[PDB]
Amino acid sequence: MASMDKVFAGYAARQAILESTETTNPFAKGIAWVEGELVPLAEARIPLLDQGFMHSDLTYDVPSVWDGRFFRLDDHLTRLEASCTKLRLRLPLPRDEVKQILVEMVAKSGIRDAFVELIVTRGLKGVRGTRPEDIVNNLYMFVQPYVWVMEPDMQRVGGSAVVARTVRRVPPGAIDPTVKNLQWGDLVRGMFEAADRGATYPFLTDGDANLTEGSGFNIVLVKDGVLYTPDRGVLQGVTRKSVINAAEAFGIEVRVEFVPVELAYRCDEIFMCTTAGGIMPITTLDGMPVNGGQIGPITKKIWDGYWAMHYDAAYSFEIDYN
Amino acid sequence: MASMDKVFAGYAARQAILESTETTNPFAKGIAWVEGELVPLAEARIPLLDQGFMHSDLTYDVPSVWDGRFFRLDDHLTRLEASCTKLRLRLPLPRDEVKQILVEMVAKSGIRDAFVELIVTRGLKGVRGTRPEDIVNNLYMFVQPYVWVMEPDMQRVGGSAVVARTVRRVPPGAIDPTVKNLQWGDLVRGMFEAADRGATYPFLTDGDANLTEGSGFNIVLVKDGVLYTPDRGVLQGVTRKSVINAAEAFGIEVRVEFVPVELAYRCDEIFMCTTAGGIMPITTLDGMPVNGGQIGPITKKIWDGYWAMHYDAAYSFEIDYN
Ligand SMILES: Cc1ncc(COP(=O)(O)O)c(C=O)c1O
Ligand SMILES: Cc1ncc(COP(=O)(O)O)c(C=O)c1O
Repeated sequence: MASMDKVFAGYAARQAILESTETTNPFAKGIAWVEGELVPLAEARIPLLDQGFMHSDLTYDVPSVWDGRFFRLDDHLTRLEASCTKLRLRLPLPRDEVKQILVEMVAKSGIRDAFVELIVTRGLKGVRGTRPEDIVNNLYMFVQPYVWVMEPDMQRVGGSAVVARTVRRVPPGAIDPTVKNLQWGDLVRGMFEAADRGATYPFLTDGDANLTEGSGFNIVLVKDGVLYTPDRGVLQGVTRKSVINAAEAFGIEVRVEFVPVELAYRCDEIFMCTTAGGIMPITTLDGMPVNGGQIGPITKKIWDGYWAMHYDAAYSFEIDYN
Repeated sequence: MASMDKVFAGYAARQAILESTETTNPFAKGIAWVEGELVPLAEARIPLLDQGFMHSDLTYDVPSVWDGRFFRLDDHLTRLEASCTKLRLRLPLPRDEVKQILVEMVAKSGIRDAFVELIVTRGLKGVRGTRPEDIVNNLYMFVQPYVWVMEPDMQRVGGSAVVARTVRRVPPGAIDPTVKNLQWGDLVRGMFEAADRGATYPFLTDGDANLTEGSGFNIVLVKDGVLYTPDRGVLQGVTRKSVINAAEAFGIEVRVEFVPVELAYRCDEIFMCTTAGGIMPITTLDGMPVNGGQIGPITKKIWDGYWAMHYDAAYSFEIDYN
């Protein structure tokens, strides 16, 4: 309320000052690490033959900086190592070293509110016809201005979603959704359907009449004081994990379990959650209002708890910009 | 077969001559087209912010050159265009132009036995939060020495497969498999499974007890004089099409339909088919001989028919290397 005004006014203020440095500082529009080299993001180039491109044989993770403060970086670094493990990849540098390069990269950019991406690929030699010991994994890392999956102004009113019906989410026994990946075939078909049906956001089923996740976000339904989020079929979001921390402190029950589609049509409130946007209310579903079409009271306490946590020492730390 | 001798000895002869040119000709190991430029393949670099990298937002296709003759290039071009249409991409150049460039690229490398790849991506601006008319699709093309999914000498004995049980193929209502794509998370999982179980080649199910395809190839079963190949849930291969043309010429019935997993344990012969290898016999399945472990008579007739077609003007044209 006054909390949204404080978050978005501070952002816009910080953005004006970062825009001013675009003249003097060539990393102010983003910075990339490639084969040990720092370059502007618009000029970064990867080998054609990298298997991240050739066969999307990669995982990634995406921490964030708000107001000069890394949010939950170590959760994102732990998830990345665990993602690596499951695809028989290994992070090419020590994690302590990766964390320091990240802090360096944020600081030379001068970006106070940032999207940060780490990519670990199979490398220049592919799986099909190579002995596993000859395989050298490659790292890429980049910082860019914070990205909004829902713009701050649509967050005040709420977006429109559809439950997708031309597409369903890739099932875990084909590709494990707990391994962050860029195989977005289903998600792109869903974004197109959403647009075709006069909406923005797709909600994908598992094909078995339950909900999973959308094109870059988790889903959370609210119903008689209780939050419900799918357990299975979905990426275990660090924004979803924050939702859960905030709820446990406000004494609100969170249920991570199978969530049937039908529950989305008789819930009190709906919101989406991601690092690239935060807490993102849905007020219209399949062309119809969500329980009056207003942004719900619990959605709003979750919203405020989440941004408060960006200033809490347990979840964040201050970067030194020189 | 003197036919296998013919083909693999002609290959080896032309290879020895291509390898000689490697110190005079910097395109002899591969050539790539990037933003209008021709460059050695090992030096080809693509923008990191390409959505082909960022979210595998792409289709591709892979025609062949054998003994200086393009093999069914017009079929692969018509399929690339069908593929682009279904993803709402557009081939960034006319197809007549793309054809001349490819021919120039093969003639400059001096490669007679070539793997040729075309990749159409979404471009530098992602689908999410960009107006459709501002999206500018990118092309990458490259030529390299012929790739063998199964080596010549293993084609003389046959290879080992497993019906996969840790992974199943991405279903068509998540990603359309008629759309050639590089989202190989399921296929890579399969290559690991197969290897962990002392085999080379994975056969993926649909999760509904039918066969689909494997990590870079279609599957074809022979049973009492009849070929059986899956219709649904697979790429519609140009090799498979050739197999089919050769079967009808020889009076052999081909059934393109649902093929149950059971049929693979009670058939007379098995073979895989792809542009990168040709006709590839399987003689051990789940660690047991297939119908006695010998390469079978219809596999052999199909093998020869397929390489005959490379010198037939209905299916191929001679390049001028100049
Ligand atoms: C498919 C998908 N699901 C869920 C999420 C939520 O992830 P997190 O809360 O860790 O940012 C993302 C992140 O962008 C995503 O891409
Ligand atoms: C998954 C998959 N199926 C089938 C094929 C066979 O395609 P084609 O016969 O046109 O090469 C390929 C080609 O590499 C493939 O990747």
